[PDB]
Amino acid sequence: QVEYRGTGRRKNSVARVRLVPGEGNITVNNRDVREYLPFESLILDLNQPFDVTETKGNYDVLVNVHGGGFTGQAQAIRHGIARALLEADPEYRGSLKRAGLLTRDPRMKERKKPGLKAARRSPQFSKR
Amino acid sequence: AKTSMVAKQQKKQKYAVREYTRCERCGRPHSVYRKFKLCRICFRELAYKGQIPGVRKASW
Amino acid sequence: VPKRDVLPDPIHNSKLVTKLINKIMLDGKRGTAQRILYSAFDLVEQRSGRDALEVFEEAINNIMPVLEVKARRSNYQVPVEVRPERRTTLGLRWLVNYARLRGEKTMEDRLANEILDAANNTGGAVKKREDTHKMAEANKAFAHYRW
Amino acid sequence: SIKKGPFVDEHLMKKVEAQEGSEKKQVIKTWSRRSTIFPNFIGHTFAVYDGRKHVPVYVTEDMVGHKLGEFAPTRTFKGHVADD
Amino acid sequence: QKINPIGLRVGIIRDWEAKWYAEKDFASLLHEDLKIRKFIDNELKEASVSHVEIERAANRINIAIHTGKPGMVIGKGGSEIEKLRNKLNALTDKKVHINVIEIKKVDLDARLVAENIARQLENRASFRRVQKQAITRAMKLGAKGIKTQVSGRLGGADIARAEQYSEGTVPLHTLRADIDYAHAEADTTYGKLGVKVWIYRGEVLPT
Amino acid sequence: MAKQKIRIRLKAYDHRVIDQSAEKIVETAKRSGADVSGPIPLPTEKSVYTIIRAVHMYKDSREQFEQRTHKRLIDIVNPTPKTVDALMGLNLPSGVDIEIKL
RNA sequence: AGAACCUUACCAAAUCUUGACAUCCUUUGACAACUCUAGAGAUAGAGCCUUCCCCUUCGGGGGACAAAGUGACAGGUGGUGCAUGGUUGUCGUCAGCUCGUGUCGUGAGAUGUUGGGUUAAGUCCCGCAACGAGCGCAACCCUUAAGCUUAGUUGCCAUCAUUAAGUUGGGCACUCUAAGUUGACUGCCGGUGACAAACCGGAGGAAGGUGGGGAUGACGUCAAAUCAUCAUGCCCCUUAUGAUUUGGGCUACACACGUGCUACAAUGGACAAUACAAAGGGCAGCGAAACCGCGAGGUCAAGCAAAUCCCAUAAAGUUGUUCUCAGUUCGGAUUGUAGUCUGCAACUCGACUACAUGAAGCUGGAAUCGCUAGUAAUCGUAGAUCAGCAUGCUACGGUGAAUACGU
Repeated sequence: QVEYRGTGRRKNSVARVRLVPGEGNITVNNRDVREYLPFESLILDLNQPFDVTETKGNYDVLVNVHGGGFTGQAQAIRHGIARALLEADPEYRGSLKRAGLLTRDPRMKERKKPGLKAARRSPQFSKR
Repeated sequence: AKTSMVAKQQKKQKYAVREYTRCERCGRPHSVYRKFKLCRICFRELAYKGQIPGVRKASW
Repeated sequence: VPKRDVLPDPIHNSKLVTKLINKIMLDGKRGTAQRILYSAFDLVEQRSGRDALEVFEEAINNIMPVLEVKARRSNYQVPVEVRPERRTTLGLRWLVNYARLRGEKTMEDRLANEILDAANNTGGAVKKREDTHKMAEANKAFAHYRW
Repeated sequence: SIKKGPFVDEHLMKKVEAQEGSEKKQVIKTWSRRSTIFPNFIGHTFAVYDGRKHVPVYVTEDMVGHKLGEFAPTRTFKGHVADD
Repeated sequence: QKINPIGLRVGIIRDWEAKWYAEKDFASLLHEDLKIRKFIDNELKEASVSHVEIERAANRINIAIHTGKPGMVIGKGGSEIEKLRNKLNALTDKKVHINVIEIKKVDLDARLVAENIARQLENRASFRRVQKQAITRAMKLGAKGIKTQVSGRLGGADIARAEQYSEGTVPLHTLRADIDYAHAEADTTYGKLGVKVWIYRGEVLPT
Repeated sequence: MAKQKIRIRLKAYDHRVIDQSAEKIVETAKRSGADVSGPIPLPTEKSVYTIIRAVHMYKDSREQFEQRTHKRLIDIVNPTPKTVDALMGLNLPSGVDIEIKL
């Protein structure tokens, strides 16, 4: 067969996408998506790239991912999805870029500076 | 006074640790690093002279 | 200054829930709020048999203020029509505030009671709407020839 | 808090051994910080140097929960005007 | 309020005045260098050196003092530097190859000028004329602008003050400057007199 | 993995000096041999030292330092007393931290 | 950015006098350690030996020793930060502040820097007896947001074979790692706008109007702080305002305030199972497995100068059971007991575990603080300092929204 591979980066995490057309089924790290996301019922947001792009679908997916919390990496899949769907055909880019899902976010945490401490709280003043 | 404590931290001691690590030039014992054995202000100031390998730029 | 909405929360398929859950998540724990909101929305369907959509929509309809006041300057206060975004924000805000003030021991039953009693055009959220609509649109005399 | 063992000042030992084999004394000069009371320390009048003047304290049998470490505090009224 | 540009330009537009193998044991070699940095005053006092560079290989020491008067330090025909090595290894306890090095545009440097101005301030010379003639000579030598500040009780007088006569451009908040900052101190009968000379002599990289 | 090899590790505090030294050593190594391994980078450990811009009070105005440390790895296969000299002969400039091994 | 001692300046006592210590002369000497005694130690009282080592032709020269004489002296955390150098805060990253040539005005001054438009910005355009320049905002630098080339070990396993395992054969496609560049600069278009500045929208792109952040803090103000880092003028002390040691003390206790931590619980309590980080540190340091112990910890010894091994299970979180509104299996304060580690000694004053008690406290008044998106709220982690001791600091990651109508 044929396989399309594009990376996904978000929130100090890394995604190695393996996209192969099919009936549609994902097993992240040889483990199903429901077996990897707490709780969670937000995988339909991960299916939005399949709902607006390649309507309705679907393609089988295998992925290996490590680093960062579950939200940042469960959201890193979509940019690899978009890259692979653009690699498949440039037609899908017009529907992708009007909604995003390809532009990898450039926003992460910030350093820390005097005023913050063990918890991310600013200091007070001397009243009275 | 500081002058006799240069000898105090130099002479032998009754047992293992009645010592404290102070800077060789600056007499201030507080806020010193074992990697260099220089105090707070002296090592900051020598960093600006560009003598000790490494940097002061920060912003990291 | 814009809003930066949140789009999908197909649990259950709806949009107001998506904005609602983001208020109950005290100290940034979204799963607990999602679970309890789901349990409460299944409960409100269980007792007094109906669909969650009808009860929720008509409940937030009975508790959404349409006129509201704002102060400025002696002491005067201009009644002002509320934007739909701020309308729903205030509705959900006061709904959750009075669900907290209800004070029940259950994960879900307090919210079910709140929304289903609002479905009867009664309740503390309805009380807040009535109080605001009584103080407002009764003193619209002075600041009506203004913004 | 030592399970390694007791830690009686050897110096106090050397003096008290001769002090105890023959007739004891009712006054003793020492520093008594690196030691403690043990069964063989009974019947003496040691003096922990509180810092200003060492005060002789007579050894009793019943001080097992208490020890030689300290009996005459340096705070010494109080430091405060009021009381406990 | 302000900081020293040599502390900000470093790592980018200039290497460090000392170099050695970067083993994690820093105290031994750093305080060996400290002894050199102390003892070099005994050559600064008469030669008015600029700054010493110290490379340090495995088994050797190779240093270089930036001075404008080698004669004083090199001896007639080498009569001094070998004796410098003899009195150096007595505390270094390691071999060394001292290599005197000359600076180009000898009297344009900062530390030489600062030391000079402190010097004629030692023997009760007026502050205005010294700095004016210094800055005029520096502008003769070719540069885009220099600054000179003096501090303390000027003219041996009442409570301290601070003055400056700056000319030309002296970019400070920029980052490609490679400006030679320096500093000096001066005592005649009262307190101490410090100076803060500044120069700016073109944009250039070490690479 | 078993094989004939020579492995070296490089340390310096300037990326330009360390990579130029690595380049010249690779040149000499493949000059008197072949199949040399390139200047493989390494996560280049850093340092940090928090210090207060102050003399007597005001810890609020803190300021930071670091000591960046480049590390480099080169491997050589099929040794010879020629690559031995190519390693132990030329390391200049002497800010770099070389340790010859096998 | 580590007060048992030490640190510590102060207190009590015992002690010292070229002194604890630094240079100099004479005088010598290579330099000492372990024991006996006194002593809380300091110190000594003795054994004993530290023993001309580099250069010697009998001397010597010499790094280094030596005790005494010993005069310069040393020494002072002794005063003055209102004499100072230097250094550091604040106004405040506020956008301003000035100088040269000319002109006007008897002059002080103005003039530019004024006026319109415009900007986060004295940023820019136009006009104007002002024209130029400097310091400053900008950027110049570091980091982060994307791609490409270079190079593949300790990193990775996509094609495979195998394995507890990327552990090994291989692989460098991918990720990653660090060097260099590419990229975002009103850059292009349309409209507005004195055609200009500039503004608005759109495309493109990973990233459009200094992208996000950091470093940087103008002339100067607060006679701001520091003579206790240091240096230093002037003044003061010296058989003591200096010096050594032991113990005490910086930690007291009717209370006031600040800062923060933990609770006053059903988004919760306890137990069980279970997935997901980054950064940093480690040589005589990291302590793997195993065994022992309820436990703090103990034996053990592999590996480890570091992409290799360790710290190090990440935690919150998810699946379950139970608890069912009480001062509650809430809270975990106080006390006693039994133990663990460091240090010689945890008694005034170390930390930790188990058992025993289970306090106030059921969201807080007047008043008040912080915060415009990865922020707050919230959860953990590591480091520094460190014989042992951090609710503090620095740093790292996890999770993570509400609203900003408008001046």
